[PDB]
Amino acid sequence: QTYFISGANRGIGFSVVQRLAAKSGVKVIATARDPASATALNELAKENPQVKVVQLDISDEESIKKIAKNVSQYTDSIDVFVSNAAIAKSFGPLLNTPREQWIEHFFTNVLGPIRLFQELYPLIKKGTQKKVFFISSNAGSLNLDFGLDFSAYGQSKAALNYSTKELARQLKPENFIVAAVHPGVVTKITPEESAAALCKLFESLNTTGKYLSYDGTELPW
Amino acid sequence: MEQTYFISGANRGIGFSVVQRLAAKSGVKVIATARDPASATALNELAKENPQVKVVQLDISDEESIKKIAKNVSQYTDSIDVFVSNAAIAKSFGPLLNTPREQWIEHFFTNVLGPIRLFQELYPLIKKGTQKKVFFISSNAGSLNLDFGLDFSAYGQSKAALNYSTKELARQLKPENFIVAAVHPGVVTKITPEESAAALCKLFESLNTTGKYLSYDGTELPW
Ligand SMILES: NC(=O)c1ccc[n+]([C@@H]2O[C@H](COP(=O)([O-])OP(=O)(O)OC[C@H]3O[C@@H](n4cnc5c(N)ncnc54)[C@H](OP(=O)(O)O)[C@@H]3O)[C@@H](O)[C@H]2O)c1
Ligand SMILES: NC(=O)c1ccc[n+]([C@@H]2O[C@H](COP(=O)([O-])OP(=O)(O)OC[C@H]3O[C@@H](n4cnc5c(N)ncnc54)[C@H](OP(=O)(O)O)[C@@H]3O)[C@@H](O)[C@H]2O)c1
Repeated sequence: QTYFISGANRGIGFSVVQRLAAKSGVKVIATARDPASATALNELAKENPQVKVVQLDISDEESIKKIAKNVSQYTDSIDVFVSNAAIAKSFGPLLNTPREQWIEHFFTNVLGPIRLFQELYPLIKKGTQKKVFFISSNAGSLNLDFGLDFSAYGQSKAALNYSTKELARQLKPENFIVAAVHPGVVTKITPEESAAALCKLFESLNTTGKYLSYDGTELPW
Repeated sequence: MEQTYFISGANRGIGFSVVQRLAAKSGVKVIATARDPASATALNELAKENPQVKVVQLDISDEESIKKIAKNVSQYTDSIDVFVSNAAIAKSFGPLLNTPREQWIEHFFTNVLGPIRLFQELYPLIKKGTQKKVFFISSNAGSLNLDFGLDFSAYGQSKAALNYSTKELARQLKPENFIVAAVHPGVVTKITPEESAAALCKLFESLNTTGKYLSYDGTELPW
């Protein structure tokens, strides 16, 4: 089984790769914007050479345009795709959210993952599990009220949630498993706990179209 | 008792029919926008016969047009009672894998950021008026909880994104006694733009509560 994780240099992403590397016969394609500076990740892959460290900046169309070749070097197929790399920089009122915050969350948090998936679909198609995971947020629900505004961040997660739902429909007749997943907040949980829950969720999940919290319970779109 | 309405995209479709419906009411000034007024024949003829109809250039895809809308609307009115973000595109349907980069971008810029920026620019005029009504023309296709079997690609994504932000805005501006709504105007079983316009103008006048996702008939849609 070949897993792919965007944004593995730190946070939940690093914690997922670290758990995958422990598991028998898991090859992990793990990305960073700057793999040369990804001290902890590189260290992981030297210690566990089944972990391959590829360059990806999801905000950069020219970086996304190489991801298939870069991943093609290490695998003929992806079993489980995880769009984890994402930003979360702007919150609060719309009147107080400038143009740039909106644009950046769009390109990085919505277009990024759609292009990433578009590029890597041929490699996912050739694989066995045909599992596609977009790491969303519960803040992306149209039907949850946190007593908070999420500005471009929330909008971005809602937009990707919309397209995830659509993708789940479109790829059902190819036995694909597409899910949006809230990894928790890191009541706060450790990267290690988030990772553990997600790895369990990645192997267990058998139906497509779901919007799941890390614990495996459903969220309202 | 004089009310100013603002409609983005009034040169054709639902936009024109709304301006036309409004022009018939007495004590209603209408700020009607067109990307290219020079060639807005029907809308210019409406304004020529109806001096209460003011035509103004707006491209919601163009930050340079948005920077100008406040000062330019301000030549024609001191306030906006009812804001209607009607101008949109619908140029992307079908599967995610067949939707090229450019259709995602264009739908974001025109259908999400355009209206946000337009509202930002026009908020102070709307703060200054009586009705404080803020309508975003959405689609039932933007619902995260309706299934029509069809793919709406970047169009639907753009309507969901604006929906999410519309709902947050209804929260933010409840303390300033704003009425904020996303409205599905119908599919134009089809209705005509004139029926859509008659039902929308009824809704604009009657809606007395914020934070709704509505169809043209005043029934609620799930987010
Ligand atoms: N934070 C939460 O608790 C929470 C809650 C709900 C959902 N989520 C989702 O879970 C994901 C993982 O969160 P995290 O907490 O691990 O985030 P993080 O550590 O704060 O940073 C996000 C990760 O993505 C990478 N990244 C950022 N921009 C990138 C770009 N343009 N191209 C490629 N990679 C980029 C980052 O690398 P750099 O180090 O280079 O920035 C980092 O690995 C989030 O991105 C978010 O959407 C998180
Ligand atoms: N038609 C339907 O069945 C339907 C269904 C659901 C929702 N809606 C929504 O209802 C609203 C009205 O649509 P419609 O049916 O009247 O369709 P339409 O004919 O496409 O309406 C477009 C209007 O918006 C203007 N516009 C387009 N792009 C613009 C831009 N970049 N800047 C400024 N103005 C621009 C158009 O002007 P130009 O002449 O310059 O293009 C035109 O006046 C739209 O927001 C649409 O999304 C319509």
